[PDB]
Amino acid sequence: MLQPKRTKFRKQMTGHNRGLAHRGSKVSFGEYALKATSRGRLTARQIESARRALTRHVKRGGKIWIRVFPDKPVTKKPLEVRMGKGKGGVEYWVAQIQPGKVLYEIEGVSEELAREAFALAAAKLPLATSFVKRTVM
Amino acid sequence: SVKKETRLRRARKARLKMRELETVRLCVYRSSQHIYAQVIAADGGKVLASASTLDKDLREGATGNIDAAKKVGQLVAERAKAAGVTQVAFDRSGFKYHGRVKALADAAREGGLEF
Amino acid sequence: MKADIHPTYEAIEATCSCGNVIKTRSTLCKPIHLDVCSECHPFYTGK
Amino acid sequence: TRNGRDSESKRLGVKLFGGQAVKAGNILVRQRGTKFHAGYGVGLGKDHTLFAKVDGVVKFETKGAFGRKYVSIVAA
Amino acid sequence: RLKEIYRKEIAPKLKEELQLANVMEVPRVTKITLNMGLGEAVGDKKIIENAVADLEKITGQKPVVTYARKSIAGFKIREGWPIGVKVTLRSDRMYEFLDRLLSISLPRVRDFRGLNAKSFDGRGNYSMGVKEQIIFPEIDYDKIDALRGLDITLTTTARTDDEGRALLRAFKFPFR
Amino acid sequence: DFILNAQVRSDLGKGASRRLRRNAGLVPAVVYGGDKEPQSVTLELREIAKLLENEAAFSHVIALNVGGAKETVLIKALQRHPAKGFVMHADFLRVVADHKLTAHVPLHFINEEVAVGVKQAGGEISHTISEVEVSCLPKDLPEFIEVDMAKVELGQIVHLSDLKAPKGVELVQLAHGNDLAVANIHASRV
RNA sequence: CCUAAAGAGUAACGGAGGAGUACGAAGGUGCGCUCAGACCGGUCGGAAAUCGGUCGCAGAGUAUAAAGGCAAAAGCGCGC
RNA sequence: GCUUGACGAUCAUAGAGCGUUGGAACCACCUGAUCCCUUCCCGAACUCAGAAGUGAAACGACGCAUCGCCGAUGGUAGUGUGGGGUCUCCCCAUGUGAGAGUAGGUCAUCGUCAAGC
Ligand SMILES: [Mg+2]
Ligand SMILES: [Mg+2]
Ligand SMILES: [Mg+2]
Ligand SMILES: [Mg+2]
Ligand SMILES: [Mg+2]
Ligand SMILES: [Mg+2]
Ligand SMILES: [Mg+2]
Ligand SMILES: [Mg+2]
Ligand SMILES: [Mg+2]
Ligand SMILES: [Mg+2]
Ligand SMILES: [Mg+2]
Ligand SMILES: [Mg+2]
Ligand SMILES: [Mg+2]
Ligand SMILES: [Mg+2]
Ligand SMILES: [Mg+2]
Ligand SMILES: [Mg+2]
Ligand SMILES: [Mg+2]
Ligand SMILES: [Mg+2]
Ligand SMILES: [Mg+2]
Ligand SMILES: [Zn+2]
Repeated sequence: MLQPKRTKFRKQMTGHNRGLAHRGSKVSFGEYALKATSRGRLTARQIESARRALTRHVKRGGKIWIRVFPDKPVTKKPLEVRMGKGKGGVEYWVAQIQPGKVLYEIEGVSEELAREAFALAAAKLPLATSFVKRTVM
Repeated sequence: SVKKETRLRRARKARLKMRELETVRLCVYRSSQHIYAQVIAADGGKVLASASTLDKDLREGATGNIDAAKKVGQLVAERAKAAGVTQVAFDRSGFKYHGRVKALADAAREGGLEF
Repeated sequence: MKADIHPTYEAIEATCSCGNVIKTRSTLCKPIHLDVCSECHPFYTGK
Repeated sequence: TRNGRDSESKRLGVKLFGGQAVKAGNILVRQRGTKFHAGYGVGLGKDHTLFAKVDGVVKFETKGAFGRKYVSIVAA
Repeated sequence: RLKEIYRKEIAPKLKEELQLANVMEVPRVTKITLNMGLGEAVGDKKIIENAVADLEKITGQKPVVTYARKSIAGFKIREGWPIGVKVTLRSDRMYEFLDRLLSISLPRVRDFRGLNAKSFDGRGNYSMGVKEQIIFPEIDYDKIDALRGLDITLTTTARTDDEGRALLRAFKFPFR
Repeated sequence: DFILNAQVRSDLGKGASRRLRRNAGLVPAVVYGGDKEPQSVTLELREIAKLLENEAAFSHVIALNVGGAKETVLIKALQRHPAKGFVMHADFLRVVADHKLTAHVPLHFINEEVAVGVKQAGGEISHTISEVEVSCLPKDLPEFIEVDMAKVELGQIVHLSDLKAPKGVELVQLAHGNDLAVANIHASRV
């Protein structure tokens, strides 16, 4: 479960998630990547659970990159608690995801073996995903 | 050099006050051989009157001591009058007001113009 | 140099037992007799 | 909750903009520190307030070294 | 004195030993500063004037006390506390001190075959160390407090330490 | 064959460009370089995308037929939709016989199965960069820089300075005092 | 200080910190000077004291929170 | 018309780095501390009296884009007004329009006065 070692502030506002990803949308390191097509946010329990499913399938050589870091704290107000009286305590960490963002990368394996490995990871994530290779530009 | 760049910073406070007030400025410059004096009009753009030990009546050889500055200081006062200037400010340009520059100023006071 | 805050500083003389005299102005106020100098030191000559 | 505090707002900012007619003694900019520096015909208060010493027009020019911003008064 | 010795023959010989072209670029020695860092006297304050009183005799010039630039409690000091004294010697005073150092006191300290020639910084300045002050004259052995470690520094207009060593090869420095 | 057909574009802006992609199936483009003013053109989407699956698309010179005129250009930059990936805008750099030009050239790794660090010590290859920035006259622009890793011991690092470029080709990054690693051999992950 | 939507203003048992003093010099003026830090050499201290040199330009400082300022330094020293 | 010095306009397209180069005059270094003045010590700095030396350093001039700094066109993001949708978000008509990146540029341009050439 990824989270920052320390933060300047404990809490954050909900904010909004708009636009597309013109930054972080290319295959920078590996040769095949899993891209995001819908927007949403990954909760650092899905990111871990999709990494376990991906490396277990290959389990022979290869290298794997994670390109998403969950660094936005979210809170929940405990049960049977009225409205108000402060802001709730931090529960888990999430990463904001925009269409076009690259999530995982891999190399050192076959082109086909990458497809079964990313299909196992894509089933644990709450958004639509796509498979892309690396182009010169 | 460090010596010259430190002095040019010593001269900034007085030169930036004479512009806020917008007054005529009498600027003195000293070197190891000669001493100079200028009258700067109102904002730095123009020079009205000037004198130094380089003119063809002080080229004699004792051009770098106290009594060489006295002749220059009272010489610019004569030339200042022809320009119809009076009530100027003195600008030591960062040099200490003690020696040659003080003799050049003290001649200008008796030379006719008032600070 | 300031005035009246430093020790008196004077020419004096120095003599070494090796038959050596060197002029050196200092603050002894009294000539002194030496025993070893650069003319007679072992590790200045090669011992 | 251990947070509910704030302070009254001080109403700082540019009072007269560029091209406007000023009278002597008018207050031009209210500041903390010197975000605008005093130019021609402009004085500085003891809390970094820019006021007018002459009459004319607000200028709002940036010039010189250090890349400062100057408020001055020019003839109307 | 050594001042005459320098400009009469040291300069012309050193001009050719380095293939120098201009007489202005020949290396020269500018100032000598000694100091002595008194880690003690934090709880005494009484040896400071003893340390001061010692150092006019050695140099013929009044020293001045230096204070702590910072607190740092590991050494149990506070900012603005007297930590050491220093002197600066220039022109004729340093030359006569230099003669008084080469052979009045240096040969007779206790020991040593010489001085190391690797004690040069990158810009041709040499600094050495003195364990016991009593190596100097005008401080007799029967009226002193605990022995204290004076320090010596040389500042030269030498661009690098190669010719700075050559200059200190003149003045006949005992280099090993 | 590296041929493109383009027509002169007169209507500019966001509203006019969004119409080209939506209705006509075209793509806006720019032709700058040489000593001439930039010219705005448009070209078919299915034709620019057909040229882009050649390996040496960006490392080879193209003859862009604009209307009835012809000229020699090279793909400089390329804009793509972040999610869908199709090309949205492309700009060409004109080619002059006496003028240096920079380009991105892919790397071919050869005889990997012959690598010493793999058969003997059981290592693994990891390409770090698959392209380089070059600077050469257009007469000797290479299609690909061939990097050889037959004689690479386990744990060896291959830098820019270790490979060979053709006649009159510079590696740019190497010239700027920064020779970043190309590939390596490392022990298996686990 | 943020919320606060690039003039001002703007709420919640919204998110974060401080105050209920200090100073006869820590005020005025004239004159003078630049920091933190890194590295090299140097007697005991030694990663870090005092010293010399090079680099650096504000990463220092500002009686006291944070924001906005600071070369005519608003920072540091001395005389009156 | 050129060189030097002083004062300004303008604050990197004007800066940094590298190389060459100037001493007849100016400038700097320079010689000395009697005298004016000075150092919480010291003629280092400040000051004074000068004329044997040297352009070594500093400074000025002339070169190079290596770093820095400027920087299009085109496209993209955002956005006021009116209208839509599958409405946590986007699309259409109209007006507006960056930031970053690319082609490329830059080793400045002026005014007054004084001595010379
Ligand atoms: Mg909310
Ligand atoms: Mg972004
Ligand atoms: Mg001042
Ligand atoms: Mg609150
Ligand atoms: Mg609060
Ligand atoms: Mg409020
Ligand atoms: Mg006031
Ligand atoms: Mg529109
Ligand atoms: Mg508003
Ligand atoms: Mg507001
Ligand atoms: Mg209300
Ligand atoms: Mg409280
Ligand atoms: Mg204060
Ligand atoms: Mg130090
Ligand atoms: Mg200043
Ligand atoms: Mg001198
Ligand atoms: Mg545009
Ligand atoms: Mg636009
Ligand atoms: Mg732009
Ligand atoms: Zn002897």
